[PDB]
Amino acid sequence: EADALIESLCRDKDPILRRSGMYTVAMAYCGSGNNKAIRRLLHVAVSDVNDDVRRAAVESLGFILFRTPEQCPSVVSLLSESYNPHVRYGAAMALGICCAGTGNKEAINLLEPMTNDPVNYVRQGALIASALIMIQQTEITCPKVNQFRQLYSKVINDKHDDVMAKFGAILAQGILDAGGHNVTISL
Amino acid sequence: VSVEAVDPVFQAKMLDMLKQTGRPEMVVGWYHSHPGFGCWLSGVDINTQQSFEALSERAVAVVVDPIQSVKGKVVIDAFRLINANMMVLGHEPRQTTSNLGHLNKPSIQALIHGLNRHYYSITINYRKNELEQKMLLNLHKKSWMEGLTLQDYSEHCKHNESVVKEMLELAKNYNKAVEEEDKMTPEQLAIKNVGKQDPKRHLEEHVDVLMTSNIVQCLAAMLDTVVFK
Amino acid sequence: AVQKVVVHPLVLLSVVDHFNRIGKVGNQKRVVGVLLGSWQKKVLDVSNSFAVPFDEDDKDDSVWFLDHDYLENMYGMFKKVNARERIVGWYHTGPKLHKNDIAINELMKRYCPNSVLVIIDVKPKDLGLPTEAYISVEEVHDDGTPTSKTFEHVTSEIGAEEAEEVGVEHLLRDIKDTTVGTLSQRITNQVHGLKGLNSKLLDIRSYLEKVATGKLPINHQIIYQLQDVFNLLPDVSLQEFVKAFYLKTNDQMVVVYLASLIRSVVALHNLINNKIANRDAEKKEG
Amino acid sequence: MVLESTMVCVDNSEYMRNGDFLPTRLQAQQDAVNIVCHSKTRSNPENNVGLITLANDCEVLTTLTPDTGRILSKLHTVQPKGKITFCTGIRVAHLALKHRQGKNHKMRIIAFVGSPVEDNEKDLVKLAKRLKKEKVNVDIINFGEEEVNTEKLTAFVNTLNGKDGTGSHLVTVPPGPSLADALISSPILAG
Amino acid sequence: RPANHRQLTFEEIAKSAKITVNEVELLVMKALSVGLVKGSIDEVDKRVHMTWVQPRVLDLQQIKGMKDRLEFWCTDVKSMEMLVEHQAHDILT
Ligand SMILES: [Zn+2]
Repeated sequence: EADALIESLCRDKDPILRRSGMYTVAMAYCGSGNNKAIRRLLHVAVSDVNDDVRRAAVESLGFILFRTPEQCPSVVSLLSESYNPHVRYGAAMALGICCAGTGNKEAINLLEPMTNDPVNYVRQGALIASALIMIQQTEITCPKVNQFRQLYSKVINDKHDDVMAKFGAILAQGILDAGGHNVTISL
Repeated sequence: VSVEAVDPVFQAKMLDMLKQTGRPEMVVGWYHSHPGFGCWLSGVDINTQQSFEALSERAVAVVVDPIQSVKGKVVIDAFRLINANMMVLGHEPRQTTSNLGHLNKPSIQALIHGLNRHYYSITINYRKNELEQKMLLNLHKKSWMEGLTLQDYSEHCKHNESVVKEMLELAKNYNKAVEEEDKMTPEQLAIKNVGKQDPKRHLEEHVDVLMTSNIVQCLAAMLDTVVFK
Repeated sequence: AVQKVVVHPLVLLSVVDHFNRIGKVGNQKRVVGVLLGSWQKKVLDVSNSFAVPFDEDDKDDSVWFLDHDYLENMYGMFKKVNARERIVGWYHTGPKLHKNDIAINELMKRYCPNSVLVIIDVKPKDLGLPTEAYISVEEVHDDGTPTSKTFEHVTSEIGAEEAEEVGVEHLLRDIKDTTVGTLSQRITNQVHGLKGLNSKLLDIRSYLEKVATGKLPINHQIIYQLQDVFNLLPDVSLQEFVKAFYLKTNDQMVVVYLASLIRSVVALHNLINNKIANRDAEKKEG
Repeated sequence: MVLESTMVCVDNSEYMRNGDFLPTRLQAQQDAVNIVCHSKTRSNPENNVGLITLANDCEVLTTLTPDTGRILSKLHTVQPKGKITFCTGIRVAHLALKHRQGKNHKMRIIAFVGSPVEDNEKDLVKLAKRLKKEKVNVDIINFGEEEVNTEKLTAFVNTLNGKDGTGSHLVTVPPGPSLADALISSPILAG
Repeated sequence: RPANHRQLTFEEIAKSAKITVNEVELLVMKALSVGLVKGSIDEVDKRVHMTWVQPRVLDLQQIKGMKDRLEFWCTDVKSMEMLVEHQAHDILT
């Protein structure tokens, strides 16, 4: 039904409504049932000059490609270190939502370049994306000491960091401690 | 810049002349320029700001300084006045701390936090409707285009035979002027093969020379169209 | 007298303001603005301008409303803040030239010096240049018609001196610069045929209509020069230009040798590193 | 006090310099504009007074403003050209009433007619229907005459004058060597 | 004749003006002396090549032929625009 609605509302002059077309088509195409919307999702993610639809673009990509956790980092690995920090942050949200509740290390091995950058956006979304994967995981299976220690050094390193970096840092630390390891999330 | 320079009968006169026209908007702030010594505000400016903020609680203040600013960026910043009684409590209890990353672009290490006490700033965004987008966009494209758009094409199409030939011969003089070193390159490349010491690439410059040389190819079809019909 | 003029986009964005401060009333008539510029030098340079409340009548076209006190007060204060610019003329946003424009322009012909006229469009759908400088001078006609005000087209250019280029470039962030090469050339070479097609096709239809269905002499005398210049290229047989095609095609051959040879030089580092890097990384990987 | 706009239309034809009537009564009706503008100034100084003629090419001599100091100067250089123009003389002010500053000022327009009317009865009933339609106070002052004073102008006023209660009045001056000031100041419009 | 071998000969001039062949040189010399024509002929055997000229009165067959050649030029420019732009927009954009 929403093919002509989203296709018609995609060429709107308002960038907010341009984000609303992708957020709207996100839940409509859940289940990886349409390989066509990704054409204009990534086409507006790379082609458009405004960073609003660029950082708000790949959330629909993760919402439609949430089925397979392995295929996501192969196509968003280029977006991990993108041109502008906005696609890096929205891509960090994409890795946060696509690999949540799973055990795929294809994002975990890429989290180390995400956590060190002069921009606080990719650091915040990197700590959130790292916080959405370490939940419900044992240490003996995978060596998580790196992200546990670098995630624990943010609350002691907050004196020399940004004011929002510690906000997303402790906010990311509240994700693992949520419910005392008893409750988790599932897509 | 002073409170005495602001003539209330001139201000209210021009504002009334704007009220009799299609401008039913009240004043929202005052702006000025601070050349040389930085965009910061002196004591007189903060005193006339304190005196001019009694009516409007917002009192937006903008300082433009295009004198030392390069033509690459026109980044401008808006200023604000903080309450002197808020020194006990938090300085700026402003929510939505996301845009502060965009407010961190003016990160000069002397003015912003060199005088940040009792003097902060605010974020700035823009807005553009479709009439400004198409009128200003087509106006700028036309500002880079011709009148009839067919005038200055044949000028270069026929200057390829008169003037560009000199640029093609000189272009070949630079090409050979690099090939004389490219004759010596296979010796070093035939000796060391480890590491790069010359910062010159010798490739992208010749690619650009080919791009300037493709004007003859792209305009040959133009001459074919002008000759055809 | 004046060969060309220079119009800054600030006044046209002030026409965007003319379309902004309407207030949704339902009139959207040809609001007349007081054009300002520098008449001192031979070339005309518009820096800024302002407006005056202008209202006409529905039926009668000869009704026009201007103001002298508002013009002398806005011009007096504007001259007090900036005395380097003075009154030159005016401009209307209407797409059609009405008969009352001789009376509207006549006021600024009496009080002000010779005013230039600029016709623009209310909707920026016209692909052509929106600004046309029309000088208000009286010309002698050969047919014997009495001398009247004639609007001769003066060429115009849209340029910015120091800051408006930076402001426009920052506000757009979509337009591209000159960027000589493939894209900026091939786009002009693709859409240029439509850039002349909409103009000529848009003009010769109403022209051919006014040929047979025309009266009230439209200066048919200039049509003889029109068809004359159109017949100044009587489908040349291209016999003499063959050697010119040999010259331009020989330059084409020069571009062929430059492309093949230079690209063959570029193939060196690629077609060497592809081997020495792959075989050494492979033999040293394990 | 009284918040209303005042518009006066004076004739600039050569019919105002005939030696039978007052010696170039243009100055006399100029003094009439002076006493009505100074009288309205004494009543309410916030009233704006405009100046315009009834020639072929109508020109706004002075914008609506209470400052009469420059209006006194603008009353000169009348440029005695043209004979009469009625349609664009009405439309040049009654439609220009919307350009006033104070929206609370009522609409009042007078006119000094020194030439015979060239418009037929159809234009009189169309313009009278327009002015009665938009409900503008119209005072007709006719100085000098060639034919009978009021033959069709009587029905023009009766069809133009609505709101019979305290509505508009008609000013018809007969021939006489006396001044026109006291004769036009007799109705309630002056004072 | 606007096109189709504009080149001509003195036989039509001498035939239409009933003048001899010795006076056609003074005739074209006077034609160039008046200034209404700029025609310069590089001929060897006697020929008459002409250049820009103004009718200045009227031509209806040149109005209809003006519509024919004008519409032909317009539809040819349109044909080249649709032809080049057709695949050119699809491969380059
Ligand atoms: Zn200073």
